[PDB]
Amino acid sequence: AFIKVQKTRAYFKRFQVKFKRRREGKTDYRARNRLINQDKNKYNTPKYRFVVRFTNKDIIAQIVSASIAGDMILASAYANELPHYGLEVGLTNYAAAYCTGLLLARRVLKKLEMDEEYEGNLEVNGEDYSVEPAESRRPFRALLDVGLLRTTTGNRVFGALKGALDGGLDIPHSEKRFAGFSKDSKQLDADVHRKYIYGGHVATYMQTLIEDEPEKYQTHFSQYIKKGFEADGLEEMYKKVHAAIRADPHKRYNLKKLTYEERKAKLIERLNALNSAA
Amino acid sequence: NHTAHNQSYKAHRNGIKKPKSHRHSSTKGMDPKFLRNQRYARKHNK
Amino acid sequence: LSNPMRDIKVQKLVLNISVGESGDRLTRAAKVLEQLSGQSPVFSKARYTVRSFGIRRNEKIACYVTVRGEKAMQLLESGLKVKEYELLRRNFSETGCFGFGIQEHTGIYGMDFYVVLERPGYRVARRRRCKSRVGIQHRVTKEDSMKWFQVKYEGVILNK
Amino acid sequence: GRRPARCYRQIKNKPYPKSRFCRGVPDPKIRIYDVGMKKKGVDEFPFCVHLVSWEKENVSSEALEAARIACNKYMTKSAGKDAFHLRVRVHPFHVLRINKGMRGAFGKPQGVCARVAIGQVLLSVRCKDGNANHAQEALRRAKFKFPGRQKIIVSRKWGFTKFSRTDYLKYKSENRIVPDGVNAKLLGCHGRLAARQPGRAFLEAAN
Amino acid sequence: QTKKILQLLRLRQIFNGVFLKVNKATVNMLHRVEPYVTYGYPNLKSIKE
Amino acid sequence: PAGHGLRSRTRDSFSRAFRKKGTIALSTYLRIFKIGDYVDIKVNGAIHKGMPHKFYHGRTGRVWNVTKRAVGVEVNKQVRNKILRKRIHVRIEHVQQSRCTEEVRERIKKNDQLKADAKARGEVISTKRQPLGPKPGFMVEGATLETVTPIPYDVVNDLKGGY
RNA sequence: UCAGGAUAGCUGGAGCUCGCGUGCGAGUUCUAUCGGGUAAAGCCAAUGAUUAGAGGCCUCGGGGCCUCGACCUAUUCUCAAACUUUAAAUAGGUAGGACGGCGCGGCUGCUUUGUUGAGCCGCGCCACGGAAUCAAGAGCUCCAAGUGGGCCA
RNA sequence: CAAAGGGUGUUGGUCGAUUAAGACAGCAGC
RNA sequence: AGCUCAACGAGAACAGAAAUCUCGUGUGGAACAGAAGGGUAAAAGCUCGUUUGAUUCUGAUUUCCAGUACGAAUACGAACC
RNA sequence: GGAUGCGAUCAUACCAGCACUAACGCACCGGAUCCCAUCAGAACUCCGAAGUUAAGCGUGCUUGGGCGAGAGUAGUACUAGGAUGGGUGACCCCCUGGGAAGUCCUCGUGUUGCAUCCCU
Ligand SMILES: [K+]
Ligand SMILES: [K+]
Ligand SMILES: [K+]
Ligand SMILES: [K+]
Ligand SMILES: [K+]
Ligand SMILES: [K+]
Ligand SMILES: [K+]
Ligand SMILES: [K+]
Ligand SMILES: [Mg+2]
Ligand SMILES: [Mg+2]
Ligand SMILES: [Mg+2]
Ligand SMILES: [Mg+2]
Ligand SMILES: [Mg+2]
Ligand SMILES: [Mg+2]
Ligand SMILES: [Mg+2]
Ligand SMILES: [Mg+2]
Ligand SMILES: [Mg+2]
Ligand SMILES: [Mg+2]
Ligand SMILES: [Mg+2]
Ligand SMILES: [Mg+2]
Ligand SMILES: [Mg+2]
Ligand SMILES: [Mg+2]
Ligand SMILES: [Mg+2]
Ligand SMILES: [Mg+2]
Ligand SMILES: [Mg+2]
Ligand SMILES: [Mg+2]
Repeated sequence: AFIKVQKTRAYFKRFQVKFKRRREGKTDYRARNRLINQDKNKYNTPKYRFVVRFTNKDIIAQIVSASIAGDMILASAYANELPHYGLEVGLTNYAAAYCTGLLLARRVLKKLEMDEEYEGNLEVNGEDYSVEPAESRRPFRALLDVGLLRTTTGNRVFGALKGALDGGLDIPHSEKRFAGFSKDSKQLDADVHRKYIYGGHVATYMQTLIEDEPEKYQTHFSQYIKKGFEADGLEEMYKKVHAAIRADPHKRYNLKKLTYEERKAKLIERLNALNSAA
Repeated sequence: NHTAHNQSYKAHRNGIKKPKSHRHSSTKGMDPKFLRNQRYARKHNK
Repeated sequence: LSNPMRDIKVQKLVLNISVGESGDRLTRAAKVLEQLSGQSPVFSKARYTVRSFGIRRNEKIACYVTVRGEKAMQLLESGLKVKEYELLRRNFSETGCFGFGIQEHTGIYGMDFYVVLERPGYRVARRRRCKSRVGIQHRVTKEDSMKWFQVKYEGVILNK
Repeated sequence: GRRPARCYRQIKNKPYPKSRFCRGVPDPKIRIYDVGMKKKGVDEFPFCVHLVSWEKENVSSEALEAARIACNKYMTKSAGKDAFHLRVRVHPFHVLRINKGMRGAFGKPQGVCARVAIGQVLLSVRCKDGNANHAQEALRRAKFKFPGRQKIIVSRKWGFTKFSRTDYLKYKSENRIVPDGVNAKLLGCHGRLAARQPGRAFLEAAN
Repeated sequence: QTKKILQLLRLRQIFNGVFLKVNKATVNMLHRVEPYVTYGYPNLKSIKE
Repeated sequence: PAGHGLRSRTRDSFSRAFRKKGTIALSTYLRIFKIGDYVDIKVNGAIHKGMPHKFYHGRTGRVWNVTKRAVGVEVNKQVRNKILRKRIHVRIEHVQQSRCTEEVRERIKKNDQLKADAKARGEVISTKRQPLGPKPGFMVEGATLETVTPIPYDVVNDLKGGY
């Protein structure tokens, strides 16, 4: 039978729209509120967020502070600009996330004129690292803002966290989510964690396909092959990229709103046509 | 049982009395962490 | 309209066996799905106690399993083959879905076959971030599902 | 039995309608508010006359039914069973209490009444121009059934519609009137254009 | 309220009189003691006498 | 206590505004509060912690302390023949920065420069504001005069839209 | 505990500290700004109550293809101390300088990536009194009486 | 203290009808 | 941490008004121990993980109010989680 | 002129239908060795770059609903103060002041911060 209209006038009159970022599915305001809310007895003390976002083909890293007018960007780093340093492929894997985090850490310290005091971790062995405080200056402190992704063990976001930590930034964290951590043993395996930092897992998969499915290897890694990158050569590439990062870190096509006169004129034409009908 | 009749008249005989306001107010009830540091700051003031 | 991204495909196949009571029968019924589908089924519990049906609340009375991929196609043709590749015109829902039921298939249990058809791009309504709605023109309609069944299995639709 | 109406004539308490707080309320004496040919079209009865209240008082449901019956009978005889439409414009929603010493004197519900204001219409009758005299006379008899002072006012509107008789003909001649039984709908220049009919689409509002 | 306003106008006794400058502040005060006073625009003769 | 709970008679005062429920905008948490600032107390019904008693709702006070999540506020309260300086702590969700003194700071600077400019020229002046005074005389150009007269009475018009 | 008492308020006495119009006080207004859910209003907005027809009449029941009622759409009469989108008048809070402002220095164990903040301190400079009206003045303390049946508009 | 409701008591007012082409009353044969 | 409820619409052997399963709409019309009111939707609701801040030490403030106590609540400080 | 990341304001930003988009993007999308994840690689997670702008995102349109603003409703309803005012009463006029809200009507359909990139 006829069904009562669910979305009547009354439904829209009492409807309250959520925040634009919420209904666009991009901001978790419960998390955002607890990230930016500063103690009132600290007054105008910025609370910086280490924002890491992953797209289908790029990694975005930013140091952000909140303000009434909006968020202010202190420093930013994109994985798409890593080719300037040497990394040409796999710009969204665990190793690329580590490079992006490292680049941001060196850039922000460069802007703050404190990169000389904090050189970060010099022996990347996969162990948990935290830059020790200097003599006359504490390390820059930031908070990780993971966004709407799932914080699973081995997630790329924690790969970028390790890069930022190795770059000399103080970021509160624990080792329970770095790649190589074991749920049962409750310990961090440095060898496995170091393997992911240099793309060892990517190299292992490349070798597995070659021995078993050479046809699949050609397609699954076409860009790697197109640029002469081998599985055994990935570790040396990333180590070179890390050293490079530390060395130096209008025509309109959319329609325009019709004016009142134009809209009225078209309305008259439709009105007359309807009247002339029948 | 109850009534407020005449009570406003009684209050205004000598009121309404506002409390005496001094330049310096008591620090009791303020953040002890802030107060303790302020005491040290005055101690070494020169 | 002929874009490759508009091709219809079977999103998943769901086999539901509502035995209507716990005990040995439910355990045996679950084993049928596990061997027929190759994966562990789920045990559904009654939402409300009903004395007429003899089911108590929070009691396992049914079991179902979801199958995707080639095995869904392999296990779907078998069901249609038993059905003689004929379905009633009312078996197709307005949201581009259809289903049927077999009563022959431990013992003998009647199964419930339901098929969900979706075009590529339905992830927009399933992903956690930037969750949205599939465009109306891109959704699979009742007519589209019928044509897919009439070309995928050259079946017949009986209005009756 | 029931107290004389003078006991609850004056509006002294806040509205006390039937609800989950006031239970055991007897039903109103009046249950029918429309009498006569209530299915007649809007274009059948142009004339309209009202019995307007001129006091702020309570009107019992018993009096409302008595006025309706008295008005209905005379109009039926004088004009006919299918020559008028009588509508009672007042509904009794206020509950009256009765305390059957003064300890715990909050009374039980006795009956219902209507809280009428000054200038509020009590009864309305629409018919043809030829039966205007009968309609006014029928309302005169109903006046004796009410406690206060009322007044007979001949409406300048077309029947029970909200349009003046001059405006109703003006709009109807322009084809802007869509009959809706006893009501009349005025067509504007809003809404989906396809919803309108060839001869019922306009560029400007009816002014 | 009236008692306070009349005190501010220095009208503490019946038939006492005073001058008052015209401005929104004073006019609004005077509006609140209207039934207790009568006033107007004095001419030069009245002010002299 | 003694016949009334803490939130008695707060059905309307503590309820959220129509179509303004749910998430609290984060500009509330970005406000900076200093000692001596004036704030208006407006209870937010969603935040149940650090909320002031219903009396302080709709009152303006002066900030006398700042904590991690709350500000100490001084509010005048009349008890019989005395005014009491009530000191309460309130979470910042229930306080709005008041604009009662917004004109003071800007007014002082204007007064200071006006006196400074007048001092150099040896002309004593006054920077005090004054209420609206009487208007001066002026001429109004003649125009067409519309005559207004009382309207004859009509009973049919004694109702919104007429009878 | 209910014909009582104590307690606070109202009252007297005793003063004391100052002040003389430059008052920092006011049962008043002005200016700026903040809170409200009563009156009215609303149902053609949620919740609840409630009258009538009109169209569609797909689908459900009712009876005899017909047919009444359920249903759907657009309208319509009349309502609410314990309903409400909206929303007064009156009344309520705060502010209108010398306890102001600026400049240069200093202190800290608190705070910051950071002499970054926060508060405080020292010195120098500026500050025609920073709306109206009134101000038989303002503040502070001590001891204590009576009263704690009210009534009228 | 006084009500609903009434008066061809009397005084004002409002709307309509009739009338020197002859109304109204009476008289006369419409 | 993930999830979204009541209700309705359209579909599926036994299966129907009402068992389970699928899609769609769904501002909360559900739920949140109890009275009512208020409040809450990537939650304060539902399902899981880990747990004992239902801990130790004072003082301050609010409500009651004589600006006494008790009960209850709130904001900090110093510890341990 | 726009997109993207983070945002501010939280409908002029929402809902419905229809139409449209250069480049870089953002997406859909391929795969399931490894981390992770479930009945289910759908989701989540990891790796990838063959295909497509079909959807999403973006923009425009609708005598669309809603929302926002104005006009009007109306000096109406109500209301502070005043009268040895009217009236049997109910209630109401006048005096000194303040002053709303549906329907109807017209118009509008976001604005904007930081950073990166395309148009170049
Ligand atoms: K009468
Ligand atoms: K009570
Ligand atoms: K209203
Ligand atoms: K209603
Ligand atoms: K006593
Ligand atoms: K008379
Ligand atoms: K949660
Ligand atoms: K659903
Ligand atoms: Mg979270
Ligand atoms: Mg009473
Ligand atoms: Mg007690
Ligand atoms: Mg009390
Ligand atoms: Mg005695
Ligand atoms: Mg005493
Ligand atoms: Mg106000
Ligand atoms: Mg109230
Ligand atoms: Mg109310
Ligand atoms: Mg009312
Ligand atoms: Mg006695
Ligand atoms: Mg007594
Ligand atoms: Mg009489
Ligand atoms: Mg409750
Ligand atoms: Mg507690
Ligand atoms: Mg996949
Ligand atoms: Mg497209
Ligand atoms: Mg519109």
